[PDB]
Amino acid sequence: KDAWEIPRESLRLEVKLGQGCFGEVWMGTWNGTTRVAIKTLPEAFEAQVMKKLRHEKLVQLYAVVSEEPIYIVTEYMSKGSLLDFLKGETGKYLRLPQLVDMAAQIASGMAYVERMNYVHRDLRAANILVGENLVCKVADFGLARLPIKWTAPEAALYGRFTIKSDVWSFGILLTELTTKGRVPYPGMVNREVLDQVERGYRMPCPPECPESLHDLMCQCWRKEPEERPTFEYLQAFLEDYFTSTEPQYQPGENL
Ligand SMILES: *CCC(=O)Nc1ccccc1Nc1nc(Nc2ccc(N3CCN(C)CC3)cc2)ncc1Cl
Repeated sequence: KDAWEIPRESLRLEVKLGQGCFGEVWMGTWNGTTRVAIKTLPEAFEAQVMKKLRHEKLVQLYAVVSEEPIYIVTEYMSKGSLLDFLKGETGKYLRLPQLVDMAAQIASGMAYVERMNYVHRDLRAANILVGENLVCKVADFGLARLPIKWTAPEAALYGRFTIKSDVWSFGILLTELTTKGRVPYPGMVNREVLDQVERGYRMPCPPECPESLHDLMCQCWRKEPEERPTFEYLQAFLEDYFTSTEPQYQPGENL
């Protein structure tokens, strides 16, 4: 028994939020009044890894109920999933400054994972939560260690899950941001994606996306994992994007 363990009565679930990210999540309340999210259900069912990692851009774990039914108590994000937010009614108004700023926050969370010597293994818009003030935080650490279309080929084929394979997933995530949440590799099935990517195919520049931002994607998609950039580099590049890289960016129809 550790400090994370809490009794089951201390939780007071309220309204259902939906499923996804290894299943059911409820909006509820903790000690009296404390709005939290409760993910309910294999006892391998995400908690042991969130205990060591704490960062402003990672969804923070609050407490765990280790017995069946196993609960996972984390902070509450008001806007929900990033993929839903991009596809939802609010996402249509997002422009490149907001999308790049959201990518910078995600890279900041993964930069913490990077220097902690961890791997996420399932980084994508569906596993990123949005809160107030367009705050984005990384979630989904059920697979975290020390979705073929989002997975680096050396990880999907051989299990070589490194922080550099997360960098590959980040490049795919950039296409989700610049297309308002569209599925990558449109019109391609998983086995076709794996075939063409191994042979060197990469997604083209999304419409209205600047070439400089697409070059960052291709860098994340290099065949050699060691040649992929670090999240420390990705964070600094995206935070300084509209001053150092695209100082003459002009708004368009969608970006
Ligand atoms: C691993 C990432 C993840 O858990 N994603 C996820 C997906 C579906 C439901 C819950 C959930 N987890 C969390 N959600 C919140 N807050 C929140 C979720 C969903 C919504 N709405 C979805 C339905 N409507 C279409 C739009 C809004 C709102 C708020 N907070 C924390 C977690 Cl862990």
